Amino acid sequence: SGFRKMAFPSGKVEGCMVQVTCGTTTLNGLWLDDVVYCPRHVICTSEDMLNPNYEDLLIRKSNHNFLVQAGNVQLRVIGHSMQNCVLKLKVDTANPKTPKYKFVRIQPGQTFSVLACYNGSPSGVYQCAMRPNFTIKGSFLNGSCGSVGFNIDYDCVSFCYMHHMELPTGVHAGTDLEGNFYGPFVDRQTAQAAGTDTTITVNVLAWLYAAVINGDRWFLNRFTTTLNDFNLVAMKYNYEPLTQDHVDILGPLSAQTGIAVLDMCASLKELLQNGMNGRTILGSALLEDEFTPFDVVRQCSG
Amino acid sequence: SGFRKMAFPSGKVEGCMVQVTCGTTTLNGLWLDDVVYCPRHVINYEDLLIRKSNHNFLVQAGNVQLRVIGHSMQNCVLKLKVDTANPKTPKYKFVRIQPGQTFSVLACYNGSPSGVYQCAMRPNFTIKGSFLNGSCGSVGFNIDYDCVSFCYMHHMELPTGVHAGTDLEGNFYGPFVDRQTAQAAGTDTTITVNVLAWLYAAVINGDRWFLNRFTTTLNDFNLVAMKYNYEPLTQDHVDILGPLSAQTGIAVLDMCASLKELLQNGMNGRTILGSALLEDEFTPFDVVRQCSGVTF
Ligand SMILES: O=C(Nc1cncc2cnccc12)[C@@H]1CCNc2cc(Cl)c(Cl)cc21
Ligand SMILES: [Cl-]
Repeated sequence: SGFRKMAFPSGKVEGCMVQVTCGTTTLNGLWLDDVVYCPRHVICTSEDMLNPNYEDLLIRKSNHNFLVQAGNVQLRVIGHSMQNCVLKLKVDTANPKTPKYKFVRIQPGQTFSVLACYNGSPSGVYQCAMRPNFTIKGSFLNGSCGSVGFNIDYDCVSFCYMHHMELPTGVHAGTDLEGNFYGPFVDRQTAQAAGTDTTITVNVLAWLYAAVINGDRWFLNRFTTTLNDFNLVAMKYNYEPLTQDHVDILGPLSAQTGIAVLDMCASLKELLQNGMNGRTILGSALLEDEFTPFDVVRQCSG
Repeated sequence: SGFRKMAFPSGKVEGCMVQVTCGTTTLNGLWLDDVVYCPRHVINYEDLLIRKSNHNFLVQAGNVQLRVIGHSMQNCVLKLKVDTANPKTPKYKFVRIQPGQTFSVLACYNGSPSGVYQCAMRPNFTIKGSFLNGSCGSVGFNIDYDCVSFCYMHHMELPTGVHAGTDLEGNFYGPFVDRQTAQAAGTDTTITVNVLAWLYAAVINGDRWFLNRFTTTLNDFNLVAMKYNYEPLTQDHVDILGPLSAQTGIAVLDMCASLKELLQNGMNGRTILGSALLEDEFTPFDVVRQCSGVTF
């Protein structure tokens, strides 16, 4: 019993954190085998930030310009290439602590752990979700660039995010490990604003199922709804449209608890209309949306 | 910017998780040097342990089987002496924490770490954890510079879903015993110092709606706090909140008056750090370490 926002054990990722320095800029890198991955904006200066030509800036760099630091040991850069918004620094030493890994691009609503780093040194780990607006509500300070997002399913580390920047609203933008940004964001100082955020409906429904598994049934009701009537109500509360795909994903939880997906939808509709009324669901006074249907099954069953 | 429930990097502790099996029971152990620590319920514990031999305990570190060469019991923890010293043993200490103090929990099933979360020792000596069968032996810890401070070992779940465990010396937290009997967690209280610390972290992140021009006496605040089932705020707590009071420019008894109003009046459809409730599982140190970027 119990429900907590849980992150994956960060051990496998800690062994990959290195410090990457170029000129005045110092950020983190992900050392996997003989390649160190880091945001391409490490090559950037003060004036080469609003409109940087990264191809032109990287052509002026040599391998000895990049000081890569793994613990106390200084790694020697032997090559450098750029893939979209990440810099791939080829090094002369392969990381012995390299785990089994994959580079995966996640979709909005997906959750992942974040190992926050400062100067190639891990300071904390937290669980967070890719928001529907493609930003992450992280906890980052200056120097956190190159911190990574991951899911350690079974024994493989699935890298899904590298932190690149903070938007003016305190939310964060970053890329998959191939340098492709999540959202309409670019690595330029230009005015960029996060789109209007929405609540991840499928995750809220999964979290209601985890509450039912933990014996919290106060919010359940005798009503059901059509998928279209639910979405017409959900859109008014700034909730993500629940697709038929989401309904199918919630299938196992619906079977385990004995409450149909559309029945749990009507429960949510009533929760949106009435609120909590001094009550909590899983110790929370708000409808939590950073637990996917897969997270709920993992933490409640195995 | 941003505030999250953050746990310490679990890497140093992951290297210490082993699977301990004895008869039908299978749980986790903490392998530090040549000793594996695990709950004694894996086996009248003095009488039950005298009937055991070293080969009864199957200790498993990854795929490698460790051979037990001795066994002793220290309070509610079994100390299984093994032939091999853990090469992944970090610099560590066994520390007993006080209620209100927070720590990370590396949840494990069959000596295999599955998740890490941050939680606090409740004033009632229970932890609101996330545990299933097989996690007995999962440890609680804090990182101090490069040293792992082990402060908890999970033993059981109470009928309310809350957990009961011991320090790494086998001394239970709270009035709990490791036996099949009626045990209930005491009435819980909110950790006042941690709520105040969390209000300071909200101020650091630009959330100031709850602030007011008012201050209070420590005696008047504690009168109100006692009425709302909050832990008494000592002068020690006021001193601990000192750096945050200086950083934000809001006196500790000024922030107390904001909490006083938030308790009698509520939030009124508003949130503080994305939360509609007053969060109490961030200590004043956690707020400082997170809002200052301390690394390990
Ligand atoms: O955002 C950035 N860094 C940070 C990361 N995460 C959180 C923070 C919090 N407060 C300060 C800084 C932070 C950096 C530097 C500042 N400006 C900037 C601009 C661009 Cl176009 C890009 Cl790609 C990166 C940055
Ligand atoms: Cl995904």
